[PDB]
Amino acid sequence: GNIILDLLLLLLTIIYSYLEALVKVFFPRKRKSVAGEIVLITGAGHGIGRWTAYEFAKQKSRLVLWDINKHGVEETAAECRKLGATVHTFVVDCGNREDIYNSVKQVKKEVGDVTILVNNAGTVYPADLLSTKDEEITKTFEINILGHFWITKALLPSMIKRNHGHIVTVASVCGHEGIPYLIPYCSSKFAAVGFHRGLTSELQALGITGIKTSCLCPVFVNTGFTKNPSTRPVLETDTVARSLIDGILTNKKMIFVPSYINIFLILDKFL
Amino acid sequence: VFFPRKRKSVAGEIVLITGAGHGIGRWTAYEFAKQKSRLVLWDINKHGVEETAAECRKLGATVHTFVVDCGNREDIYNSVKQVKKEVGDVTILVNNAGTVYPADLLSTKDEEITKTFEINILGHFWITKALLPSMIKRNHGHIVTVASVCGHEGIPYLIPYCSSKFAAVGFHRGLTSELQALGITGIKTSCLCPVFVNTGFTKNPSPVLETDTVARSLIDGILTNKKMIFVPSYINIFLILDKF
Ligand SMILES: NC(=O)c1ccc[n+]([C@@H]2O[C@H](COP(=O)([O-])OP(=O)(O)OC[C@H]3O[C@@H](n4cnc5c(N)ncnc54)[C@H](O)[C@@H]3O)[C@@H](O)[C@H]2O)c1
Ligand SMILES: NC(=O)c1ccc[n+]([C@@H]2O[C@H](COP(=O)([O-])OP(=O)(O)OC[C@H]3O[C@@H](n4cnc5c(N)ncnc54)[C@H](O)[C@@H]3O)[C@@H](O)[C@H]2O)c1
Ligand SMILES: Cn1cc2c(C(=O)O)ccc(NS(=O)(=O)c3ccc(OCC4CCC4)c(Cl)c3)c2n1
Repeated sequence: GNIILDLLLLLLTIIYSYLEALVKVFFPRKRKSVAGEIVLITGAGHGIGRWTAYEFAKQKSRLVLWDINKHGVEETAAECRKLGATVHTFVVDCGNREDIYNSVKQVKKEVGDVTILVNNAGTVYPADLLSTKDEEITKTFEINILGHFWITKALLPSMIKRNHGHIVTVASVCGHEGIPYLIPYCSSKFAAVGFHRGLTSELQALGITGIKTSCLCPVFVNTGFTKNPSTRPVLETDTVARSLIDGILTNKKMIFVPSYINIFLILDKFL
Repeated sequence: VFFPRKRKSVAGEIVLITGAGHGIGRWTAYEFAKQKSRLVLWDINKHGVEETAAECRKLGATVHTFVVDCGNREDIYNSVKQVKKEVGDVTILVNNAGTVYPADLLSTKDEEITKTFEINILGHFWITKALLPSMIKRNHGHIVTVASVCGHEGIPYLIPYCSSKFAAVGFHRGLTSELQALGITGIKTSCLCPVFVNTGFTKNPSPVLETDTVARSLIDGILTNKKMIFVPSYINIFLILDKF
C-alpha cells in the first residue's frame, strides 16, 4: 500500500536526473587539472578511499596513502603504481594525534608538502544509544572528526604559504540528517559537515582563495562498512569515486551522491 | 496563530540542567522554578550554581546542586548514581553546558579542540545515556540539546566550536529518528539554536539576544514540544535561502 505514495519521489528523482545532466552539458562548470599534485588519502586501503586513489592515479597525481591495514593500503598502492602514479604509503592510526603529527613529519622528510587532502577514513559501530559501548563512541569521534582536525592542521600551514590546496572532507547523508542505530556515527558525520562549512567560511573570511574545499556526502555505498542500508539506492564503490573525482575537479563544496538527495533535504524543511 | 500549539505542564518533574551556574543555564533554572519543578543543577563553578539554586529557592522550587565536570565520563556516571540516591530518576534533561575557544584553525590549541568536543557533544552522550533507561521504562521524558546556529552553518574563528555544535544538532536529530523508530512516544526532544546571546561566553557577536529572552524561548519550546527552537524564529527562513 505504501508503494503508491512512493512513486511521487521516484518521478522527482528522474526529473532531477535529466535536469542535473542538462546543466553538466549545456552550462558546465570549469574542470581543472590535478596532475603532479601531492594528494594524501586517509583510509585508502579499501572502498571509497581505495577507489579515490585509483581515480587520482588516472589524473597523473603524486599519491601518499594512510591506513591502519598495512596489506590493504599496500595493495591499493600496487594497483595505483600499475596505472603510472608515484605512490608512497604509511601505516598511520588516523585517529591518534601524536601518530598523525609524527607521520606528517615523515611525509615532509620523504614526499614533501601535501597539496590535496582526502580525509576519507571512518569507523562505524551500528547500535541503539543504550547498546553502544563508550569506547565505540570515543573511537567514532576520534576518527570521523577529531582526526580530521589534526590532519588538516598539519598540512594547512604549507597550503597557506602557497595559497594553493584543497581540503576534501568525506562525510555521509548522516551529516545532513540522523538515522536510527547510527546516533554516535551521525553525530560525528554531522560534525565533519560542519568542520568543512566552517573551514569554507574561515578560508573566505581570511582572504584565502587558492585553498578550495569539497565535501563528499553519499548514501549507502556497497563497501562492507556496514551490512545493509537503513532505508528503502546502493551506490557502488567505483561510482562514488567518480563522483568525488569530478567534484574535486570542478571545486564543488557539496558532493551529494546521487545528487538528487539535495532536493530531498529541501522538502525536510517543510512540515 | 489561529489554533496554536498545546502548552503542557512541567510541574513536579525532575529537571536536570547542566551548565546552570550562569547565562542560558542559570536563566533556564529560573524559568523552571517559575513552572513549579523539582530541580537538579550541575556545573564546575560551585559558587555560580549555588547562587542560581539560591534564587531558584527564593521562587519556591526544590533545587539540589552537584559540582560535576560535565565533560568527564567517569564523573558524570558517578554523579548520576548520586542523583538517583538523592533526588531520584531524572525526567527532563537540559544539556546546556558548553565551552568556546575563539581562534583560527592554525592558532587553536589541541587541548581546546579536545575540551570543546568533550563538553559540547561527548558529554551529551554520557548524560543522555545514563538518564535514558528510566525514561525508556516510564515512556516519559524530554531530552533538551542546547546547540547554536553554528550547528546549522559554520562561522570563522569558531571551527572547532561549530564542528561540535553541528554534532549536537545531529545527535538530537539521530535521537529523534531512533526515538520514533523504536515506538517510543512519551520521550520528546527539543533543541535550542539561538544566535549571539549577551552572556560573556564570547566577546563580540558573529539583533543580539539577551540572557533572559533566550530562556523564555526555551521554556516555551519545551512546553509545546518543538523539535527546533530557533532564537529568533525567523532564522529558519535565512537557512532556507542558504540552499540556493
Ligand atoms: N561505505 C558507506 O556505506 C559509506 C557511505 C557514506 C559515507 N561513507 C564514509 O566513507 C568513509 C569510509 O567508507 P568506505 O566504504 O570507504 O569504508 P571501508 O570500510 O570500505 O574502508 C574504510 C577504510 O578506513 C580505514 N580506517 C579505519 N579506521 C582507520 C584509522 N583509525 N586510521 C586509518 N585508517 C582507518 C580502514 O582500514 C579502511 O580501509 C567513512 O568516513 C564513511 O563515513 C561511507
Ligand atoms: N551565549 C551565547 O552566545 C550562546 C549562543 C548560542 C548557544 N549557546 C550555547 O549555550 C551554552 C552556554 O551558553 P551561555 O551563554 O549560557 O554560557 P555561559 O558562559 O554564560 O555559561 C555556561 C556555563 O557552563 C558551565 N560549564 C562549562 N564547562 C562545563 C563543564 N565542563 N562542566 C560543567 N559545567 C560547565 C560554566 O560553568 C557556565 O556556568 C553552550 O552550550 C553554547 O554553545 C550560547
Ligand atoms: C546502516 N547504514 C549505514 C549507512 C550509511 C553510512 O554508513 O554512511 C549511509 C546511508 C545509509 N542508509 S540509506 O542509504 O538507506 C539512506 C538513504 C537516504 C537518506 O537520506 C535521504 C534524505 C535525508 C532525508 C531525505 C539517508 Cl540518511 C540514508 C546507511 N545505512
